[PDB]
Amino acid sequence: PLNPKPFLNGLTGKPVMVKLKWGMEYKGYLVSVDGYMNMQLANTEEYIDGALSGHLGEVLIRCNNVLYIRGV
Amino acid sequence: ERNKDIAFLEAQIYEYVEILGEQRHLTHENVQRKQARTGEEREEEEEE
Amino acid sequence: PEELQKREEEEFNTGPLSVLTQSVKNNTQVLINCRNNKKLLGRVKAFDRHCNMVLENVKEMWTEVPSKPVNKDRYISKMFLRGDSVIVVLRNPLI
Amino acid sequence: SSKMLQHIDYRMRCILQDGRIFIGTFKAFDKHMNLILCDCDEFRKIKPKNSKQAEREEKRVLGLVLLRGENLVSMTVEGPPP
Amino acid sequence: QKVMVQPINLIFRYLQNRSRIQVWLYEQVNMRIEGCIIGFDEYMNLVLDDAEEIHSKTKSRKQLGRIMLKGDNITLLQSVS
Amino acid sequence: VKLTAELIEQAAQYTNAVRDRELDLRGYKIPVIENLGATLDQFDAIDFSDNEIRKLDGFPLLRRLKTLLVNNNRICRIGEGLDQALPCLTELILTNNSLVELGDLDPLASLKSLTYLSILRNPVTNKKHYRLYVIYKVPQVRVLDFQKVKLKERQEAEKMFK
Amino acid sequence: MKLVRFLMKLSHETVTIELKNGTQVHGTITGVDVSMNTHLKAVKMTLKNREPVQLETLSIRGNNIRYFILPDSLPLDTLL
Amino acid sequence: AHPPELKKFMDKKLSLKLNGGRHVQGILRGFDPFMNLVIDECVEMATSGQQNNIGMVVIRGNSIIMLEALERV
Amino acid sequence: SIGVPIKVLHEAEGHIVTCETNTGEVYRGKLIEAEDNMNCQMSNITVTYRDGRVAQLEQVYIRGSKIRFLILPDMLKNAPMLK
RNA sequence: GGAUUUUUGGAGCAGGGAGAUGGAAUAGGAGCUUGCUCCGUCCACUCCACGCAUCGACCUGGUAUUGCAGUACCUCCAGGAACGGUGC
Repeated sequence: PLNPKPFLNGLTGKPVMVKLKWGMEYKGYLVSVDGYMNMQLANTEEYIDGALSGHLGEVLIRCNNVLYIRGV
Repeated sequence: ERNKDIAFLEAQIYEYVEILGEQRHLTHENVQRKQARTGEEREEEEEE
Repeated sequence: PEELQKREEEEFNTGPLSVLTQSVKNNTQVLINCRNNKKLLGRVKAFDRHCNMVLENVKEMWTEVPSKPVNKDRYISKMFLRGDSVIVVLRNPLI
Repeated sequence: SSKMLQHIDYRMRCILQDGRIFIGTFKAFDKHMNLILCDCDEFRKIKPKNSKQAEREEKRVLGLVLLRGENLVSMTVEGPPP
Repeated sequence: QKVMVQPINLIFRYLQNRSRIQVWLYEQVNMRIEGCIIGFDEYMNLVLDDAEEIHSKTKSRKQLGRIMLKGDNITLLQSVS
Repeated sequence: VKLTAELIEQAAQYTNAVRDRELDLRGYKIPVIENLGATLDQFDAIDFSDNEIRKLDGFPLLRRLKTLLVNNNRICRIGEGLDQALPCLTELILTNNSLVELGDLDPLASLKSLTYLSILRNPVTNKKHYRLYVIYKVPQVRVLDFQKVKLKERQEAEKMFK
Repeated sequence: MKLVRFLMKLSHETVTIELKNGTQVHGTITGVDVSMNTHLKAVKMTLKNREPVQLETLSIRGNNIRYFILPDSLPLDTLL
Repeated sequence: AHPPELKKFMDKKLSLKLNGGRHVQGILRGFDPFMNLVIDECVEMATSGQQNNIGMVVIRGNSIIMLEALERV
Repeated sequence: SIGVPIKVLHEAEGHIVTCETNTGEVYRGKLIEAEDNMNCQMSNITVTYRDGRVAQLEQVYIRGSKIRFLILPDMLKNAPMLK
């Protein structure tokens, strides 16, 4: 068993890839996830269509946009 | 032929701003007074 | 009450909305993606749990097809913004 | 204040999220902004699909309408209580 | 007088068997994300092990690994095995 | 008594039997129609039974209207500029009036969206080659005097007055 | 702190609310409540790709608004 | 937080209508206050005529539009 | 509490109502039971299926979050809740 | 009192291809008016793939029902398809 809040608490600091619901991808080190799962990522490259497209760096992603977040 | 209306306009904006030179000074003073305010002082002036 | 007010300030200092906290700390602009694809470059005056925002000096840029689509932008001076329309808040924007 | 109670029993036009228009006698509402509209008529905008076809508005008569509040965008008044 | 299979029981059965679960998506008929459920929580947010998107149009499967698919995207939880 | 907005604001405003928005103006002895734009385009059918309207004119721009009911009035002449103000009409109910000549029906060809007409109890019905002249004049009408048009009527409407 | 309380201390202020269905409603606020529903009067309402209609009053639901355009003559530090 | 009144539809063959036009049929086996359903003998039927038996599924409630009782309930 | 509209909806049960779902399908049938969250169960449903296909279903259960609106019977226009 | 049925939204965007086809009265740029040439915005017709299939409303002709009720809608056959939405 590994619930999403322990998974995200063990996921902090690691380079994670958040795919939004709308095709947007974000590769960055996960800094902080609250209980409402607003995610905060650092050194984030925004990847669209699997292609490195922008360097946004520090970023806050609101919760209701996240399709999934995975490790990479 | 082409830039006529803009050139006439550049003269009219000049002559009208000279005629309104007192009002232009009053706006500039009001902007400086509005800029320097606290929160409450700005809200009270916006009530007047 | 008061313990919730200390709790919310420490949570906004250490949690995900820290960057919004940072945007009200040293007064730097954030780049906010909206659900209608409008980017917002502007300082934040205040925020809350929902990421509702009160914003100053906002430049809203967006892309409009008439061909090639153009980057038509507008300057909204001061504004309020509902928080559910916010997609992505990035603290330091490049340009 | 309870502002929507001032707008009660008027002939009111209510705009739905998909673009519909509900003109009805606004009888009742609640916390979620559900509406009860008596004698309500819906209005759909119709896309023209041609260069020379006009854009028309198709009106359906409905009657007593319960409008769920998540559909509602904005309400305006059309007329006094009939 | 009837006893009910509440859905947390069946998602926990998916957890216990470690079965590979195909997850449909809300308002996304093309993509279905399948993976081994390690765990899940209250709002049906799931974590998945060796998850992969399956686009039904392209018929291609893109591997992801251990993801946290947020719960509001889920339409259906289907067991492939 | 002349018609104003006052008799509009007090009159019965409701949903009719055919489920449109209705304003009733029965029994007012109105001789001239004016100042109708205070209905604010919320109506599809307006009744005018028992009024002394000499001519159907004075009609302002109301877009949503689909029926005019001019039952039992004194229409001897007709207005001509009606289609510019009532663009989406479907029924015109001109029963029990004093239309006498064929050319008096001539302004009715200007309404493009017109579908139903009733000109009953009128002297213009009395003359020969009447209904074919209405069809040949106003082709868009599908129901004339509660009789559906037929292709033999279209053919003998096209044949005459060539 | 909640910013809906900031919005509720706005009355007879001429704002321009952009709704979620691409609508632009320019009018003066007569009332906002705790659920962000805004009641405006003297409304110039423009739907998406349509002509600006005008309404005497409007009552927008709270979730359907996307953002505001507040007046420039607003001291917000006193409003917070 | 009141549970739905699906005690009629329990252990009866349903015909769900999920969002995106998706259509599944099966015996309703359980539900929660969120109207997440548990479907036994669940057969997914796509826009193509062929129908995939997917067995035992959990449907999130916010994707359900409608459910038809294919039995009398 | 419970609002006046959901009280009107509860009054409408037992009568023939017409739901429109969020997908535009029109479900007209006898409202067997309604719920506080506008979950409606209807019998004798005649569904329109958004392209005109009127079929007849029996015993549907419509989720209330998908209901666009509910055309109630007009004979409830004199209900004392509407007053 | 932002985590599935109402209020902090899953919304945004674009209408298949071709043809020495046709038009921008007053509104494109460049070759620095006018005439000509080129290129990133529509409508009408024609061709391929009347974009496709579905049902509802609707028009012509023939045809059946003469029946006392509180209604999604109501006979059938054939042609045409101006309209609506569904899936590709």
